Amino acid sequence: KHNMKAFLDELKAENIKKFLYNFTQIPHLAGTEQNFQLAKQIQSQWKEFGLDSVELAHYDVLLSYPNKTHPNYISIINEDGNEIFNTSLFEPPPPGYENVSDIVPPFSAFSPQGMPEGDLVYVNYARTEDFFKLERDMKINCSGKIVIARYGKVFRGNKVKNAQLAGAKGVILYSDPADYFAPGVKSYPDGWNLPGGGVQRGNILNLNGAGDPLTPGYPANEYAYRRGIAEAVGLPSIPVHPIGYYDAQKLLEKMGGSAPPDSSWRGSLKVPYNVGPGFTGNFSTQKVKMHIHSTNEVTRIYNVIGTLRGAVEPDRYVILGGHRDSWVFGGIDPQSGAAVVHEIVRSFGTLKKEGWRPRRTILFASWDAAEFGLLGSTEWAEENSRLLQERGVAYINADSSIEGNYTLRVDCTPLMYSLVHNLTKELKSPDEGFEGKSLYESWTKKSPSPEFSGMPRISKLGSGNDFEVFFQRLGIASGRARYTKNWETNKFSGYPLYHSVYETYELVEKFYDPMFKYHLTVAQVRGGMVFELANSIVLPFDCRDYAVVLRKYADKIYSISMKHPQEMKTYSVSFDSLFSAVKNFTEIASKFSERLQDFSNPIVLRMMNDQLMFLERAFIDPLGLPDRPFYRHVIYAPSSHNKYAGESFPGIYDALFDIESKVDPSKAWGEVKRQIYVAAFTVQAAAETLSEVA
Amino acid sequence: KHNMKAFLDELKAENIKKFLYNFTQIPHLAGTEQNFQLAKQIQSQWKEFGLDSVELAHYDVLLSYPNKTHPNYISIINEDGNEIFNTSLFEPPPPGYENVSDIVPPFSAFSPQGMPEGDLVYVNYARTEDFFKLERDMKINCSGKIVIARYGKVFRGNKVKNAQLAGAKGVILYSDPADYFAPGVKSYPDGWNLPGGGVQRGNILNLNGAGDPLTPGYPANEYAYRRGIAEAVGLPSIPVHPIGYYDAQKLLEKMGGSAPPDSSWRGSLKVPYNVGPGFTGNFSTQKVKMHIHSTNEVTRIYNVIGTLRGAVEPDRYVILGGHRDSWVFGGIDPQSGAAVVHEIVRSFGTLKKEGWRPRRTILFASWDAAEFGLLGSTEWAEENSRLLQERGVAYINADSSIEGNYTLRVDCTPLMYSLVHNLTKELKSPDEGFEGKSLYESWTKKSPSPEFSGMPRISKLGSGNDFEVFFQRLGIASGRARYTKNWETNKFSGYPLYHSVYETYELVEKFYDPMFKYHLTVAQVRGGMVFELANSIVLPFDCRDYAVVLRKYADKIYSISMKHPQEMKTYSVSFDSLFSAVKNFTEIASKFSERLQDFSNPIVLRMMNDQLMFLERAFIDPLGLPDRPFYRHVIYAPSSHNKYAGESFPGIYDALFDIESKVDPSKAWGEVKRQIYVAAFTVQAAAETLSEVA
Ligand SMILES: *[C@@H]1O[C@H](CO)[C@@H](O[C@@H]2O[C@H](CO)[C@@H](O[C@@H]3O[C@H](CO)[C@@H](O)[C@H](O[C@H]4O[C@H](CO)[C@@H](O)[C@H](O)[C@@H]4O)[C@@H]3O)[C@H](O)[C@H]2NC(C)=O)[C@H](O)[C@H]1NC(C)=O
Ligand SMILES: *[C@@H]1O[C@H](CO)[C@@H](O[C@@H]2O[C@H](CO)[C@@H](O[C@@H]3O[C@H](CO)[C@@H](O)[C@H](O[C@H]4O[C@H](CO)[C@@H](O)[C@H](O)[C@@H]4O)[C@@H]3O)[C@H](O)[C@H]2NC(C)=O)[C@H](O)[C@H]1NC(C)=O
Ligand SMILES: *[C@@H]1O[C@H](CO)[C@@H](O[C@@H]2O[C@H](CO)[C@@H](O)[C@H](O)[C@H]2NC(C)=O)[C@H](O)[C@H]1NC(C)=O
Ligand SMILES: *[C@@H]1O[C@H](CO)[C@@H](O[C@@H]2O[C@H](CO)[C@@H](O)[C@H](O)[C@H]2NC(C)=O)[C@H](O)[C@H]1NC(C)=O
Ligand SMILES: *[C@@H]1O[C@H](CO)[C@@H](O[C@@H]2O[C@H](CO)[C@@H](O)[C@H](O)[C@H]2NC(C)=O)[C@H](O)[C@H]1NC(C)=O
Ligand SMILES: *[C@@H]1O[C@H](CO)[C@@H](O[C@@H]2O[C@H](CO)[C@@H](O)[C@H](O)[C@H]2NC(C)=O)[C@H](O)[C@H]1NC(C)=O
Ligand SMILES: *[C@@H]1O[C@H](CO)[C@@H](O[C@@H]2O[C@H](CO)[C@@H](O)[C@H](O)[C@H]2NC(C)=O)[C@H](O)[C@H]1NC(C)=O
Ligand SMILES: *[C@@H]1O[C@H](CO)[C@@H](O[C@@H]2O[C@H](CO)[C@@H](O)[C@H](O)[C@H]2NC(C)=O)[C@H](O)[C@H]1NC(C)=O
Ligand SMILES: *[C@@H]1O[C@H](CO)[C@@H](O)[C@H](O)[C@H]1NC(C)=O
Ligand SMILES: *[C@@H]1O[C@H](CO)[C@@H](O)[C@H](O)[C@H]1NC(C)=O
Ligand SMILES: *[C@@H]1O[C@H](CO)[C@@H](O)[C@H](O)[C@H]1NC(C)=O
Ligand SMILES: *[C@@H]1O[C@H](CO)[C@@H](O)[C@H](O)[C@H]1NC(C)=O
Ligand SMILES: *[C@@H]1O[C@H](CO)[C@@H](O)[C@H](O)[C@H]1NC(C)=O
Ligand SMILES: *[C@@H]1O[C@H](CO)[C@@H](O)[C@H](O)[C@H]1NC(C)=O
Ligand SMILES: [Ca+2]
Ligand SMILES: [Ca+2]
Ligand SMILES: [Cl-]
Ligand SMILES: [Cl-]
Ligand SMILES: [Zn+2]
Ligand SMILES: [Zn+2]
Ligand SMILES: [Zn+2]
Ligand SMILES: [Zn+2]
Repeated sequence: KHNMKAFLDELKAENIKKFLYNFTQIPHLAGTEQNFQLAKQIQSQWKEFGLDSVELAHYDVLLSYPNKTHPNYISIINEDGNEIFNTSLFEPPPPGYENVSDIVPPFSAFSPQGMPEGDLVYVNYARTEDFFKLERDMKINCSGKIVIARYGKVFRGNKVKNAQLAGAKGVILYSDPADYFAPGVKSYPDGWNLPGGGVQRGNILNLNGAGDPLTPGYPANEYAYRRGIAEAVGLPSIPVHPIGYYDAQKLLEKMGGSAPPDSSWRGSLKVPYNVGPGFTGNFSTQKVKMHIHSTNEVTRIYNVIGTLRGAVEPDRYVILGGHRDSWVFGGIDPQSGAAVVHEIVRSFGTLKKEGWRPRRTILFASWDAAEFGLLGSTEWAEENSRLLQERGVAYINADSSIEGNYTLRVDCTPLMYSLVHNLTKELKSPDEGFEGKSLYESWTKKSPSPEFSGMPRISKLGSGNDFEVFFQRLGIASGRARYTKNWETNKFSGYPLYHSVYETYELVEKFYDPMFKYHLTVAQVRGGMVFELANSIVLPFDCRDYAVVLRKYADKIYSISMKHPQEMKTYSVSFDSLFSAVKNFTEIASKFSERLQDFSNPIVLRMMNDQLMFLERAFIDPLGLPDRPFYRHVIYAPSSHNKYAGESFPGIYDALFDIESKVDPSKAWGEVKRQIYVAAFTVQAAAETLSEVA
Repeated sequence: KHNMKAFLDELKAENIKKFLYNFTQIPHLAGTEQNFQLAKQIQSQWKEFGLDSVELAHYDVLLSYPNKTHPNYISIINEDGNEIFNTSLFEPPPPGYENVSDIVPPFSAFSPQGMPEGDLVYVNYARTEDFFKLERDMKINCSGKIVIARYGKVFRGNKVKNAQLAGAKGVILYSDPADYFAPGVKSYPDGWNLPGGGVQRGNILNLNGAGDPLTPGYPANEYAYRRGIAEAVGLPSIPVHPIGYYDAQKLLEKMGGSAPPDSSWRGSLKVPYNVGPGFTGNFSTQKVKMHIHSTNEVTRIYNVIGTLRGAVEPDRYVILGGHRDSWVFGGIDPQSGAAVVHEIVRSFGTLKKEGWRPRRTILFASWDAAEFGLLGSTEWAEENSRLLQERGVAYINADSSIEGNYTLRVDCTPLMYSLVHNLTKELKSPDEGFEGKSLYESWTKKSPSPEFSGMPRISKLGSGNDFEVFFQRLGIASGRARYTKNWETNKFSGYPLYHSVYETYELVEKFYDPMFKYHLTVAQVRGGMVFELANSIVLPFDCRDYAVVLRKYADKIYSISMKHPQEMKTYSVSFDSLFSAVKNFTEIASKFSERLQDFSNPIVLRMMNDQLMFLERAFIDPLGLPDRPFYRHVIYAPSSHNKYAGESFPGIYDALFDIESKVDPSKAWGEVKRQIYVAAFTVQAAAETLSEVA
């Protein structure tokens, strides 16, 4: 038979290993010739594997690169203006590379140019609450200071936005061993820890879903009209540069002014972690000076788009997508995902060559420029938004398949919870100690649900990856899965060698997944999801699972508001409409489920499949969230404080955030009430899409 | 058989006459008890006629009413402050009414309160070009003046916006006999002309599609959060009041200052039509003083919504809608349309009682508060936007069935051109001299297409009626048809007794349509359209007709730009992308049509029916047009200078309008190029929805 088992058994760990090696021998930086060549290779292989068509979709978007003849670096500068200490111009290459060319040196993509000098202030993780503590509790003023922040906890672009609004004139990001050196394991090449010369690259934009900074709303095609740089979306206004912890030690060791307010501000280096401003007495006249010369430039990028046409519903699309561009070799990010996608295409293509076709169309995508702000997926979605909105069933993401070797991680819409639970019950656990047990069993034991006994944890989708445009802009049911670590407090910090030159094929083969069994497990989960979505007669979504979580989020947002009972009294702030809506959604979703179970009629079926497909769509508000027009889902948006994290009822959440500090409480609470109304209405409207149609 | 002929033959002129009489005995002003009672009556009758369900959908929206104990009026005031002339407090009621209560006196709905006094300036029709002529050519300044304008040519809200931006402190609107008294016919009650005491009511908002001024984007339901009055959408900032031509004569007769610039500024009254400012020498110290005391108030309105469930595709909606509220008796506006809808429901219900059901669901609507800014249709569409966007096939409007007795008038999307031509070829002409000939034949002879021999004229949809939210906001194929006059230059001015107390059942039965044959003809056209849309196996849309008009509009907008060849050279303004897109649309639409003709497969059919249904949808831009977020169709929007008129390529049109006057030509031409890009992209994207799906 040609069934899911046939598809799944065809997948091989050894093939994933071979493709990973193949994709990680040279850098594949977005906008470079090396990455165009890999695009053309993937296009050629996907054709050979059997897909019906495979095309390149290209766009010309704003990218950012260091100046090769004018290196970025940071100095401590004495009173005479002599640079007495300079940060590194590059990371020491790992063994056997040392002669690889075109390794981009560490930089913060999209930093403007500048040479600011000033006194340092240390701002911990540069989170919203870190700046609150500095400004409000310690009365330290960052205006005209250079801030130095440790990576971790939140997306780096949020750090830079927060530094900017505090009045900083520059930001230095660094990797502290507290967050990037796991106790008892050795530095690369002899283990998976970050060495002191290692540095994490990454962009520092605040695009809020816009895609290419110059063309928000529309694809960056050949005739595109572009904003001027001063009106571009999301660009930082102050210079920014990342360094490793050997260099950070030299900048922090001399710091004076106030002590750290408490131990949550202290990293692992042998320094006081004083907040500053400036250095201790003997060095008080020394300053820090940044030298940033990177340039932004419009550059062509290439997505590879493969189609496997559906036999019965060719106008319904199930999309498996992940990016191809990397900062350097991309041994984990993204090639551990891209290799998994390659093997999934190969397995589907094997079935196709034997005469099989899935019920619905499957689209496979190799996105470009994800590292520069999800630009490739976003421009493509902007180009095809009408097709996706009326035909998009689901999007499964496929960035890195591993970030640890402990257990499964799934983040997805509630509509896919039942699909995930069911599929994982049918897959074998790859974990030591769980041989002959299901993946569901190992996952649930290692990552228990906080809410339910005998269930695994599944997180909300945030952002920082290519499902953002499909889920938060277009309202297409989306999910992602990978193997992960057991380091709760580091969830959003990245694995130690994240976006460093040390992220190589050897890292994976030696330390993370020698037998490629975790990669295989993830290929089974992602591929199994795609298979069921593209083949099940009734779409494998359960609207009742959304009803359950909506009630959880409504309790949560009500609890936040109830921290302010006097104001809720004064301004008559009622959550009654939102709970009413959630109750109705629960009642209607229950009845719809009964009909779906109780209904030979392909019209009723497809009518019902359309109701299932358009349910995620119904949570979209065409007016968007306040000042973030591309985050249109009313239930989920990326946290305004941390792009990686999802926030539920974001419009109400942001209206309540720090409300006790607002100067006009009447206005602020009026906006809370407005967002309650919008949320209650959207939940009720979504519920009504599940009612009988006439 | 139960076919279109059965449906059409069941329609009777005599029934339309009886319903019209029934709907026009008392006023049915929005928000009044009389109009709620008629809603409940229609709900009851539609149930009796056979519909599956009939419900009231109610909303609480901002309405506007005179103060009953503090009448609105205008004075000429002498130097002492004595009011030596007062305009009327009411229109002389027509014969047999004179004891009807609750006739709302003439007023401009949504006028703010005020008692401004000043000198008059006469501004012709208060069009954009009239103000250009005054300010630019005659150097007359309206700042702090009261402007007096004649009704006609453009929507009254555009007049008031234009007066406001000219700095007027008040606006007086009046009906000139030149525009509202046809030569050789008598005044009401002895003919269909406007008497000197008659006055045209109407709202003066500039909502640009927003619906209820207090809740843009969301339905005005029970828990709605409302803007404060100062942030409401579309409200005028200066007092406004309408008068008849006996009163206008008294205000204009004393006018001094400059002569009219030319004869296009002269109406038919026996006055000089001097522009002012102020009165001639002897009266120079007299002023004009307005007294406006109307109030805005949130008031419940009721839509009646009837459903006839589809037998095969119940989740596809074909909507026939028209409003029920009137300014006074509504003998033409809207009851001549509402009576036609009532008889259509009765005829469909007759077929249903004999066991028939249409293929798709038909929804019938009796909208409320249309006179106060299309509020009932818009709030309902805001509430149901997700259902309409994913299921809406078409909307056929049904306001007044007559505005003359000369020939047919149709305004619709290009997708319905072929449907209209075909249906009209099968219907009998009601016209004298065309007995035994088709409606197509009489219509084409009396209203020839400007472009094509042997074809009738069909206009673009503008606005000023309840299809606005469905077409320009949601992108649902829409159309309208009625019998019309032969008075080209008056097309947007209204028939003489428009929105006056004289618009009665007697007006229609005696002067417009004694035999109710034109009403019957219109019931056949509107009902026949609904029938074909709800019953044809393949939706009766022809995408090739859109290709033809797109090329016409692209030539037109290019010709406008080419008035500025030096600037197109300087700023490299190319229309090449737009023509390319139109060429591609033409090519793809031709191939799609071949497949639609060449394709027993209900999936392919419905796939193809979805491509047809979503084609109008594809012209929607979710970001809207500049500063008009609710006008989202990129091909058509209501003219920024006249809400009644449709404009094609509106975003490019407005970017080019008066561009020679802009202070920064680089910026202005940059915005023209931006709008070219948006248009080319949207046309290409729409074309791509007709490509093979995979
Ligand atoms: C969840 O679904 C339920 C339906 O099962 C839905 O119930 C609806 O609630 C609204 C608002 O509560 C009801 O609205 C009432 O409608 C009646 C006419 O049917 C009106 O007379 C009422 O207005 C009077 O009372 C108001 C409240 O005191 C006054 O403010 C007002 O001035 C009037 O005096 C009121 O409009 C509606 O009838 C029911 N519909 C039903 C039962 O079918 C509920 O709204 C859904 N939740 C959400 C968030 O949508
Ligand atoms: C109407 O449909 C046609 C398809 O039938 C579609 O044609 C496409 O036009 C674009 C833009 O003209 C072509 O884009 C080119 O793509 C090639 C690779 O395929 C690139 O190498 C080209 O870039 C070079 O040349 C440019 C122009 O001089 C330079 O600006 C650039 O820097 C590069 O040097 C260019 O991107 C595209 O290939 C075709 N696609 C086809 C033929 O299938 C057309 O765009 C449609 N119209 C609209 C308005 O969409
Ligand atoms: C990655 O694998 C690809 C595909 O096998 C290799 O590309 C092929 O290489 C051979 C030898 O040069 C050529 O003859 C083929 O035409 C190439 N096929 C393509 C591009 O489709 C490539 O060599 C491998 N790269 C590495 C670093 O191992
Ligand atoms: C840090 O780098 C700077 C820049 O290369 C060094 O300063 C330069 O040194 C050369 C040779 O002495 C001078 O001629 C340049 O004019 C200096 N450029 C400057 C100050 O911008 C500096 O010596 C380096 N510092 C250390 C500790 O190595
Ligand atoms: C996950 O599997 C469960 C158990 O098989 C599925 O639930 C069953 O579905 C069938 C078909 O509708 C029903 O007859 C059973 O009563 C259901 N059992 C339950 C709810 O306990 C469930 O549908 C699957 N989820 C998917 C496919 O998304
Ligand atoms: C318009 O027609 C309606 C429906 O025939 C009339 O309302 C009915 O009137 C009779 C007499 O009062 C009642 O017994 C019915 O219950 C009413 N039916 C309804 C409201 O559904 C109404 O009288 C007519 N109005 C005018 C002015 O002729
Ligand atoms: C126009 O109407 C105004 C208001 O009714 C009239 O002026 C009023 O006349 C009465 C009786 O003489 C006075 O007591 C009021 O105080 C006046 N009110 C004002 C000036 O606001 C005026 O007489 C009317 N003019 C004409 C020509 O009939
Ligand atoms: C209007 O009627 C014309 C003439 O009948 C229809 O065009 C014909 O459609 C049939 C079925 O596709 C074709 O076989 C003929 O070749 C067409 N004749 C032509 C184009 O001259 C047309 O489809 C009708 N329009 C509708 C129903 O919207
Ligand atoms: C790189 O270095 C210097 C900076 O002035 C100069 O040679 C060249 O313009 C730079 N390249 C850029 C800005 O892309
Ligand atoms: C922070 O410092 C700068 C000093 O130039 C000043 O302009 C700003 O107002 C200060 N803010 C506070 C709250 O002290
Ligand atoms: C893999 O798992 C083992 C066993 O828990 C652990 O000691 C090792 O550090 C893990 N490797 C990585 C990279 O997490
Ligand atoms: C109507 O007339 C007067 C205006 O002051 C007053 O009796 C009453 O408040 C008014 N009604 C309103 C404003 O609705
Ligand atoms: C129009 O008149 C007013 C007089 O108060 C003045 O403020 C305004 O600037 C004038 N504009 C022109 C163009 O004369
Ligand atoms: C109806 O038609 C006749 C004949 O052309 C015309 O004289 C009459 O004025 C028309 N009535 C109306 C109200 O247009
Ligand atoms: Ca873009
Ligand atoms: Ca509203
Ligand atoms: Cl992922
Ligand atoms: Cl109409
Ligand atoms: Zn990645
Ligand atoms: Zn990355
Ligand atoms: Zn009307
Ligand atoms: Zn009207």
